[PDB]
Amino acid sequence: EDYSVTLQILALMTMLGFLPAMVILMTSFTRIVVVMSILRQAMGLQQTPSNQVIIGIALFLTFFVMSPVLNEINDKAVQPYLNEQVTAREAFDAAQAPMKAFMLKQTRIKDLETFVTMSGEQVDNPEDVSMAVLIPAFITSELKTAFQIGFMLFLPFLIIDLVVASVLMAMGMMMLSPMIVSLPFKLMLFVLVDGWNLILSTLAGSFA
Amino acid sequence: TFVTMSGEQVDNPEDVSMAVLIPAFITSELKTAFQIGFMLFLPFLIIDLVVASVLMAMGMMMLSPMIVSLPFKLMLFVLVDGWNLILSTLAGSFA
Amino acid sequence: EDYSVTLQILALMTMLGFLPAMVILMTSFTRIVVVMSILRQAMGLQQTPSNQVIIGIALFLTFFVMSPVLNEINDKAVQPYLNEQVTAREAFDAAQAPMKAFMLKQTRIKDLETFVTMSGEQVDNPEDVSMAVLIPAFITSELKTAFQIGFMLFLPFLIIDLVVASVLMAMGMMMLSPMIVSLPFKLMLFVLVDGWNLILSTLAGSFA
Amino acid sequence: MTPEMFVELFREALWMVLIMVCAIIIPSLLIGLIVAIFQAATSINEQTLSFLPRLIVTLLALMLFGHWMTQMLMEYFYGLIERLPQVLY
Amino acid sequence: MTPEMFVELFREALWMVLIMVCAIIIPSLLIGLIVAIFQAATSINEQTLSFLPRLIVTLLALMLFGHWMTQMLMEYFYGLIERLPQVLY
Amino acid sequence: ASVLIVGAISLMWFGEALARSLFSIMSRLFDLQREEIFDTAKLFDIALGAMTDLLFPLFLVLATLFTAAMI
Amino acid sequence: AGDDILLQDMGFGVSQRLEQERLKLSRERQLAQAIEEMKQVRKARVLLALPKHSVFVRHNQEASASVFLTLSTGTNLKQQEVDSIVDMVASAVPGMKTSRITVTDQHGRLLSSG
Amino acid sequence: AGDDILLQDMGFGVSQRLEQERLKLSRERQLAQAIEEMKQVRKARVLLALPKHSVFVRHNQEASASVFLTLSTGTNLKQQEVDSIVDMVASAVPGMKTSRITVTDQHGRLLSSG
Amino acid sequence: AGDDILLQDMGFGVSQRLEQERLKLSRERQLAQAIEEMKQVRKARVLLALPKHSVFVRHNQEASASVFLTLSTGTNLKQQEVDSIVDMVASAVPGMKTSRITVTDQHGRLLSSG
Amino acid sequence: AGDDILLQDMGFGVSQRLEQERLKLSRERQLAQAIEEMKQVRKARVLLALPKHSVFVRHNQEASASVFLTLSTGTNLKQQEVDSIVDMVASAVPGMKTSRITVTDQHGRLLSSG
Amino acid sequence: AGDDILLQDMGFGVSQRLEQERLKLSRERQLAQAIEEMKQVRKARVLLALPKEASASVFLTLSTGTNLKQQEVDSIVDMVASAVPGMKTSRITVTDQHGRLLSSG
Amino acid sequence: DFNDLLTKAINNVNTLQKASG
Amino acid sequence: VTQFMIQTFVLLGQILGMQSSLLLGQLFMFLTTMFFLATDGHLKMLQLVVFSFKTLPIGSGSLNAVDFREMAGWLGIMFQTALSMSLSGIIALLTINLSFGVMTRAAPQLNIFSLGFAFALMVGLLLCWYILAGLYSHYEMFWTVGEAQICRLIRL
Repeated sequence: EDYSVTLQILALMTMLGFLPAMVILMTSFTRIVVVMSILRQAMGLQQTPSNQVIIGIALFLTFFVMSPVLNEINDKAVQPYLNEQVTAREAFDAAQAPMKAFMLKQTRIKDLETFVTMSGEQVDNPEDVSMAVLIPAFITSELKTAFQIGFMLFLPFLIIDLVVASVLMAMGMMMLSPMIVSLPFKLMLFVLVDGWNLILSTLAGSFA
Repeated sequence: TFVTMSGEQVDNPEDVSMAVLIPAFITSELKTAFQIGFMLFLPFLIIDLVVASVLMAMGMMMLSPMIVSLPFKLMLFVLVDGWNLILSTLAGSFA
Repeated sequence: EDYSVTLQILALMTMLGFLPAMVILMTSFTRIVVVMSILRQAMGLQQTPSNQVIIGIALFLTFFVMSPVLNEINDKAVQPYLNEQVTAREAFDAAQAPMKAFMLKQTRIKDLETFVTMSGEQVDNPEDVSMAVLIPAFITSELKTAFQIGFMLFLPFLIIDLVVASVLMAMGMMMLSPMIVSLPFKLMLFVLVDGWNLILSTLAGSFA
Repeated sequence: MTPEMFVELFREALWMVLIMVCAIIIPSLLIGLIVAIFQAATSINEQTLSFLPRLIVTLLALMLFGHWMTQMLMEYFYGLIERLPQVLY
Repeated sequence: MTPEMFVELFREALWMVLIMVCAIIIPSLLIGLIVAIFQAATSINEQTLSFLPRLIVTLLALMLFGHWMTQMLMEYFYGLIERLPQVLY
Repeated sequence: ASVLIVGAISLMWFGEALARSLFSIMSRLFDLQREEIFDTAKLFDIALGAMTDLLFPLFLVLATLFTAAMI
Repeated sequence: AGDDILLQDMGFGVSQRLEQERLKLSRERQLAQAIEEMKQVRKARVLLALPKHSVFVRHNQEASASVFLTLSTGTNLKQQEVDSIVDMVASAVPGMKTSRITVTDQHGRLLSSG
Repeated sequence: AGDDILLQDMGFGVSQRLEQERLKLSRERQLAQAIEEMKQVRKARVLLALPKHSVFVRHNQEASASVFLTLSTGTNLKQQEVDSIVDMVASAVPGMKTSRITVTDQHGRLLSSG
Repeated sequence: AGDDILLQDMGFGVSQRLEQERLKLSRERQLAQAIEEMKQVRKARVLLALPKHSVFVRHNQEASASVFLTLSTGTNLKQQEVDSIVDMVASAVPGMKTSRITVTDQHGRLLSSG
Repeated sequence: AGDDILLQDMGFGVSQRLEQERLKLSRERQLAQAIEEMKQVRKARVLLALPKHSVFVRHNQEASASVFLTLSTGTNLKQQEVDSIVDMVASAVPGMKTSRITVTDQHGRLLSSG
Repeated sequence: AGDDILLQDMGFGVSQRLEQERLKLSRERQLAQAIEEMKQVRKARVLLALPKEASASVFLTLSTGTNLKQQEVDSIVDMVASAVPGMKTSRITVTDQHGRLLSSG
Repeated sequence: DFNDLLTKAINNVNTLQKASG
Repeated sequence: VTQFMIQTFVLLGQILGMQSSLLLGQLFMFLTTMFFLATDGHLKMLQLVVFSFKTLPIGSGSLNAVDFREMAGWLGIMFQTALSMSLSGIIALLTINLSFGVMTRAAPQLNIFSLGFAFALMVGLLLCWYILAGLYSHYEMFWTVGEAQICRLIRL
């Protein structure tokens, strides 16, 4: 007794309503956005890359890295559903399973431990936990992981900033602001290292 | 505060009206939130003060401490596992 | 086979809703704004040019450099469609192609390779790659190219500032901030060389 | 909270920075004093000379006390967390 | 990551910045002493003549070590990327 | 007092040449071709070239400051 | 004479961890000192096993103790004596319900299970 | 006498890992000292393995120990003796239930598996 | 005798991975010590392989060990002796269930599969 | 005397690649030292091949080892001896399933597939 | 004796690519040294092709006489293939001083 | 695949509109 | 075009404020808005757009590529016009600060720092008083340049 067609449409329209929530919480969008935010503030440029471009890059990146799970949903939950092979209730479960598996690969056991105790449910295996518990654990792990990557990328720009300030202080020109002179070198290092292609490749490879 | 403002005769707190409890409850929550926020603000403030004084000791009075302090502020929140410590305390603050 | 009048209208309104995205992700708007962001940052002025005029000049600059491609879309796609020479499906493809060609002229081979492997698809010719994968490669190349131009624009202003600081220190006045003295010199040298006209030539002509 | 509890927290925060800042600057302070005496002994006054020794010593001090500063900060953050239930009531 | 990984990363940058700045300020420091002993020999108390020799030698150091410094930082940027999977492991 | 005067005197004649030096650096670094922008090595070469071409006029002016300072 | 550690002033270089270990050591020393006050007991040493605890945690360790003592030349401890030992040991230290004490002797006879 | 490590001051620059290792070593030393008070035991060496205690079973690690002993010239440990040894070791250290303690001897006869 | 590394102080030259290695080495050394006091074993040498046991929810690598023994001048170890060896080694090191130990001898006869 | 590399301070500035290489070298040295104690073998040379794993990319390579054994003037290794050799070399190094070990000697006869 | 590359300390002058090449060179030298201990072979030279598919090329100068049977070359190629990460045993070229091929690629 | 899902949906709507008209 | 003129005066205000060791753009922005209203600038723009209907018909006609490039080149117009208005004042700001620096350079104990901040800002405000005294003539020349550009767009 699968859900009637009227209820099936009502469920799907509700999922489209929560589409921003699914992208910003259940996907890779948050980690990429935060790492780009740290990198932008690491250099002297405040909002030169602009917010729309940063989100635009992240949206394409989060679509590419989640193409495997997106295809797995299609090949196991959409095509059998359209071919009249699985109950609509079964198809919904078949779509949710790869999404849960992907979120578990990028989560930390400490995050699961605190939220499982917070929910107060007696579950032992770290695979049959509810989405209500998994999603906050996943987004917490993504924020912490983004900070680690953000600190990693920040260090070389801190090195340049300290060197420029030290060299200027060596000549006794303490009045000269190190930030104005430091910025072209920060652009210099990031461009001869091929930073933009490098960071997006690492962010793509990070989700594994 | 709100019982005297509402002008009602209340003998015990456990039987106050709902209309006199909601403004009082949200008032206490805001005050309690500020106290917890001050606790978390201090460790990052100490890092900012430490790095600002170290830069000033070496004679560079034009380098902004905020840029230098930011990587260490993030790291302190990481190796302490902040996103698990803070949320657990907030959940545990209602018990 | 061809889309009905009702459906074609729906597609037209949809592209108008996404019009800001097409400007800042497919056209030359991103490179111009980033380069102009460096120019404002290089000089001592922080917000003095203001954000409004920079975007407005960038929009007019884009319409100037996109005029060949926009006219090519007009001739190849709009004119047969208005005269009812071709159907709506092929007219849409005839409009998409000039945009794809322009994005290929402003991208790099390395950037395309990274994203085509990232998408996990099979292709052998760059000319028939999907626009969904070309867009992230296009802007990534645009950001790297803009940083290169901005770095070159930042050098002369750094040159002027370092000279003024050295002169003041050499004269013995270790008490005066170089920024106040250097700012008129940077502005004077920006005007008597007609700097913006030179930047227009190296920015508008950089696409070709 | 009680005002006395606030001053306690304020004092231990100021004590935390004072201990941390002095452990990093005291090595630089002594080196700068040593160079100044040496310059006075040879009757020279170069302001920019006593910069390389101070910068290197300060960097060496930061490297040496890397584990100590991290341990002090992590325990201080835990201390405030564990002190929170005492305040809220 | 682990508190020890941060200290490893922190020291490496501190060692890197120390080497990056030392190669440039060492020649200027020695020239400052050479000018200082010259002014000690002639008893002239002027303090602005020494700026030019330091500035010229500083640019000479930048020209000589420009490629080596840029390569060191560029390889350092690659090195953090290479060790990024290790931290995220 | 004497050092600052001679620097101003030097800026009368050497400054005009220094203005020419700054004029050339800005003109070259602003007029870039498509080939120059897309090559990282070429950008660094011009960066070194603009750097060195600056040094010679700047050194002369500072030397004019140093020579009067001793005298 | 166990209280020396507490009244001392810990210098720099000790951490939260080392401080906790030293507090436990002080409690162990004073408990052993109080045990030695019994005539049957000649020499003793106590070990404790206390989790990190801290509020807002998901502790799954619980406390534990183990008191070892060598008695006089002869004599054998009665069940009453070991009961007194375990009760004072359990009540002195927070947690550690009385069912988690292992008491041994010089000759190896076990007197309380864990 | 194992308490030397605890009462000492760690020099600046001891990595946290090193501190945990030294705490483990201190516990090993005091356990060995307690075992050396056994009449049959002449030499004792203790090695430990700390837990993780994740609520998930598949990631839980659980604690363990391994204690070697050189006994007297003659005599062999009875069942009571080994029970006392294992109970003391188990209750001295957090976690490490009595089922994961390995006790061997100089001759090498197994006295407790894991 | 193994604890020399732990009670030593690493300089700021060391770096993360290297530290780990030295820690493992210490265990090896003390584990070797534990084997030496056996009458049958004249020399022992331990090699360990402890993977990271990574955070997140991926599967780990099931740590392993290999202990080489030079026995007495004659003698052949019994099944009880090899069982004691493997149990002590397995319980000494976290994880590494007893089925990941290879025990060999000077003569070359394999005593425990891997 | 293999572990000398670990107990050195490894200077500073050594890149990650170089550190991994030196660790593998130390591992090879101690394995060869252990194999030398075999009565049959006179000289041993051990080479390791540990890939980058890197679960973020799916092209795993798996590990391998190759041990060359210059044996005595006469005598030949039986099946048990070579199996013990491969078991030890496999279990000493993380990963490296025991089916990817190559065992050769001076005579040029191959003893284990790859 | 090939390990002297590893135990030597590289000056700051070297940068990555040179370091990787030096690691490979150390591998080649130690492989050749191991191979020499065989009775039949007097000199060996090993070259590697490791992408940043891997392959090997080992040339042998044998004794004055004698020729390697299939078994000896099998042992050699398997040892080289297993010693180096990757490089499945089907991509090794083995030759001799007289030019007769012992392993195709 | 997933990309063709949108294409199929639009074609069905176009076919339904075409048949209705 | 209208935004270009006003923001150029905002540019004039901020360059003086920046050189004054220092919101001053708002003072110029408000006054320039008064200039726009007092000179009936809004009426002229309305007259321009209705004239655009005549000479640039709705059906056939749009801005070409040359119009976009001319409008994109107004950033150089901003800096050249802003520098031209402030060149006399900015030289005055520099010479007094340089004179103050050299005159007090005899004793390095005094220095300037914050004492220089106070001196610089007082003179900078005084110079802005001079700038407002002769700003109207510069606006009239600027409006003629802008109006000519507008007529060029509408091909008048």
